[PDB]
Amino acid sequence: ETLNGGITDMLTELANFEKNVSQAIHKYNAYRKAASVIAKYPHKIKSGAEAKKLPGVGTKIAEKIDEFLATGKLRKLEKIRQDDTSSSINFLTRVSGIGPSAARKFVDEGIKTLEDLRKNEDKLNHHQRIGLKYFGDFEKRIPREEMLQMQDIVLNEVKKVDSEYIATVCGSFRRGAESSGDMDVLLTHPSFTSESTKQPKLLHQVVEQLQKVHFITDTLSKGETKFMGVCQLPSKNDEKEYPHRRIDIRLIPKDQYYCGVLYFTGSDIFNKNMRAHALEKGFTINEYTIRPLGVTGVAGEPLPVDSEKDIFDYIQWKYREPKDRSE
DNA sequence: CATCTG
DNA sequence: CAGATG
Ligand code: NA
Ligand code: NA
Repeated sequence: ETLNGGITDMLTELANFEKNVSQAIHKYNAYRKAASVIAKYPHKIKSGAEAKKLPGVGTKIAEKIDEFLATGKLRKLEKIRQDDTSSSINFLTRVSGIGPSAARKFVDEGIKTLEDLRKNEDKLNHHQRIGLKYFGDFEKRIPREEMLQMQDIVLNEVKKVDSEYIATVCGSFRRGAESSGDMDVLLTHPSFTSESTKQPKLLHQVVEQLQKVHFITDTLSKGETKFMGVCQLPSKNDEKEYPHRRIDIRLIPKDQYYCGVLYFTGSDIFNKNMRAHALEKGFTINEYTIRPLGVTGVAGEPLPVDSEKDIFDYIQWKYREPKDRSE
């Protein structure tokens, strides 16, 4: 957590560059397990050889460690941090919908900046467009102060279109968290389930409404159960208008709402721990269900959920308020 | 994993 | 359809 700090840190710094600049998924994958292991390691690694002794730790890495422990730097790391080429890739990518794969092709055509982008707006798809349009707006985090106002609005709407809908704004929001990164509502409906053969309107009907009132300003992608777009709070009495923000909407069969809802509320940690224990309790869990675990190795058959309560209970536990689902 | 491009 | 993004 701090005794192998730099090691795992330069490790990760490399892994990144493998995957992002080079297409080097293998190496990327390499740099990664090591950074994980020296990470879980208890000693203050003092040498490459000490290190090498570890699974994951080969020789290439062991060498970089020696050089690093030897000098405050690493050259390869120093060379990469300059390379206008390697830089551009970390940049472009920042753009919504510009992945690495893309980041390359652009840079090669020589699209290196926002300016470059704008100039060639023609070559980017719709997604990358919105993405470039709201680049600032998208980096800013969301205040819970706006978070509430947002949720207020969405919640009123859905109810409006159908009393039978169920929505929830998961995430950090859900945990307290003074600020979010983007919004995600989890949708459901009595009339939506595992077996029930669809109801698409179910998603679109609400989407529609969102725009009717003009909250949702653009669509990133819409499908039959998942929606990805842009939104905005109305600007009061003209002088102060809100930044454009990211939002996601998604359909769930009323039969797996809770698990999703649980799951999606996080944190990741509260998840595994819940998960690990649920294993003891002779259970199994994922984003969708809870299954009575068999002995013969594994077993299934979905247990019933009516609130995040039912699940907790299943595994015999303390029902947590979202606030305390940290870890 | 679900949507999108093409 | 493969491949990419989130
Ligand atoms: Na991106
Ligand atoms: Na292939």
